[PDB]
Amino acid sequence: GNNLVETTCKNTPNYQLCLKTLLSDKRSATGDITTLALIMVDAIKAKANQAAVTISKLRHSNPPAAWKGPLKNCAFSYKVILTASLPEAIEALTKGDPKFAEDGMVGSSGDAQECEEYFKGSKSPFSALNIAVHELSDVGRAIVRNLL
Repeated sequence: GNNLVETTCKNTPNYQLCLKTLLSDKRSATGDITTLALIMVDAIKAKANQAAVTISKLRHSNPPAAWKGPLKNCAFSYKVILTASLPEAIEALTKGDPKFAEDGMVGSSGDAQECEEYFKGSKSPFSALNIAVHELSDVGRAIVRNLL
């Protein structure tokens, strides 16, 4: 009945991405802004999990020499995102000290971009996933700022 999802999303760097992402989770029907923020973190986590297994699969197949280094570095980037950054954000949102969730979002946004950049010609074999993690993370940072 209310338009909190719409207006919260207009207050982010990517309205349509924010809108489609939040609406995909049933908690957005009645959730307050902290809940919308947790939905967004789960969306980043889903994309980050897909990126980590994608990287493992590429390394499992004996990647070409040009990708060995970037893939190992990206594997670390996603280990940090999934083990430290997103868990820190969930904990901060759940405990009511959201300013710490903003920090994890800045981190995952930067790390996803840095991973894409590790490849020559700057484009990686999973650019869509890195871009999604980056974009969803920036939407998440903006949603969190509302709670501050």
